[PDB]
Amino acid sequence: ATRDQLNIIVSYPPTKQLTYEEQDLVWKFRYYLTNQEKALTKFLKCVNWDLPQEAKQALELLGKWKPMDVEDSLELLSSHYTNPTVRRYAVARLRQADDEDLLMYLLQLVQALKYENFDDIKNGLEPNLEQDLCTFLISRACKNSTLANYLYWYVIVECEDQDTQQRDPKTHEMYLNVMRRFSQALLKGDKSVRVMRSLLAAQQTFVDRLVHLMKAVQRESGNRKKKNERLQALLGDNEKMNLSDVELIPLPLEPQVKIRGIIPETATLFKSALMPAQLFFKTEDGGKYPVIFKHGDDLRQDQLILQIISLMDKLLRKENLDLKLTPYKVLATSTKHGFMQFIQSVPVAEVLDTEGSIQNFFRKYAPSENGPNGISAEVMDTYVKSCAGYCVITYILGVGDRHLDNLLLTKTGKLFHIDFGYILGRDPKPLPPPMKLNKEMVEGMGGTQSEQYQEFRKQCYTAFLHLRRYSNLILNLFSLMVDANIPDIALEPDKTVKKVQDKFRLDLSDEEAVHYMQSLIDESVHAL
Ligand SMILES: [Cl-]
Ligand SMILES: [Cl-]
Ligand SMILES: [Cl-]
Ligand SMILES: [Cl-]
Ligand SMILES: [K+]
Ligand SMILES: [K+]
Ligand SMILES: [K+]
Repeated sequence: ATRDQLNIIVSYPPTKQLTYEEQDLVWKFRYYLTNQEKALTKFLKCVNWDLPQEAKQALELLGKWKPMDVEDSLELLSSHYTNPTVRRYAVARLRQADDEDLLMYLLQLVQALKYENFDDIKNGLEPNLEQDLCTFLISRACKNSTLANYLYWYVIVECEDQDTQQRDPKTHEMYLNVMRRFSQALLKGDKSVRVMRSLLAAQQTFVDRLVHLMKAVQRESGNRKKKNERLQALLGDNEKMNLSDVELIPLPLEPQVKIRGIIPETATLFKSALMPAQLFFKTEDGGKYPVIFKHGDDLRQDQLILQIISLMDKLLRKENLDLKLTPYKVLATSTKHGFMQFIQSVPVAEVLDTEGSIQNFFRKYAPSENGPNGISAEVMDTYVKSCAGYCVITYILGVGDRHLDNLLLTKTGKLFHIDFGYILGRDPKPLPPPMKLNKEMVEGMGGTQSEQYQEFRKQCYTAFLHLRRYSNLILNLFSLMVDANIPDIALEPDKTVKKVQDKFRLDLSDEEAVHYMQSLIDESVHAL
């Protein structure tokens, strides 16, 4: 009875509002819940922090409480929590995460600095619970150069944000101070952390030079061939432009990769409105890392989606489920330019135009006499899995504007999506289908009577059930994004988390969730 009503409350997603009745029920049993880590955030929610005596008692219980997971602590950094001791406790729990996990949350943690104390951040500038979020991140960045790289670029983009600057100067000034504190901590560090500062400086001037080059190509008119030759000439002039021969600097898009420079003679522009450049970076070890450099575009919505897809890919792998996804790197180097990792691939629309069908494509580049449908069993297994993975992930994220030009394919059988300009349920058309599945994908795996389609359906159920188990973490991260300058979030900041929460159907048992996902696929198929 009373015990059952608590377990329902405790198991709520982190963003659901407890009723008055629910809050006072949680309070009454506060002492009966101290060994349930998943109930601590529910308790903290129901505390009148206004009242000193109750706040005292609440902090006592926070001390005696079974410590909460790192994933749940992310909730305490959101805008709904202002008590300093609660926010310092969140940081203390975050300290238990290793750097691989921390890096996967970094984009959101940088947004959460909006919810920190701005005076503390400023006051740390030279003219257990002892660390706020800013001090924590700078401290972790000074020990890991990959963390430092992303901290720098994440904060630098929030600094240049002209909407924030005009519309919320206090928050813009905080991010300047965050960057000033970072620089200060780097200069006070040992030779290791001190050289990191100049590596960051070298990356920044390289991007400025690249930005300047893109503009130079576009100064006068010319056709694409003429513009490529301008691009190539300017890149090869290293005295002038200095982009083809640099001292092994980290690549911002992926700082583990050290770059000697851009290869001048293989750089070209894409045929599109913004004419982003395809650029091959020379690696310290003689290899090539292809990127797209975009100028005149805000990559931050793409950056968020690819960060989330990367996270979901890792969660699934943690569960021994590798769906062959393609979480390509995206890094905004400004609100107006950025990098994307280039993946060798071909749009499905071009597959249909040239080979007539996904199956024909596979039979041309990966045949197998005894393989399924004459296709390499290895390639077919890669295609079924990546279809299942992307069907579930784009459903959960409500990605829209899906067509055969932003569905991409590799000769190894990987299918993946690109261009996430429409998310969280926005779409150019009204009444879009909930499962982003089409007739070309289903024919690609042999149609709906095939063993592959069965496998695809099962991989969809598995993926959905696993990601459901991580709904708290995923909902928490999204709740740190509700004030970000990301267009599809800023449209309805107060409905964003709910939009993602609903997709998990946390109201269904696992048994029921699998039936639902089965009907989602069949109904989408029946409609195709
Ligand atoms: Cl009520
Ligand atoms: Cl009181
Ligand atoms: Cl590590
Ligand atoms: Cl704080
Ligand atoms: K990352
Ligand atoms: K660095
Ligand atoms: K990849």
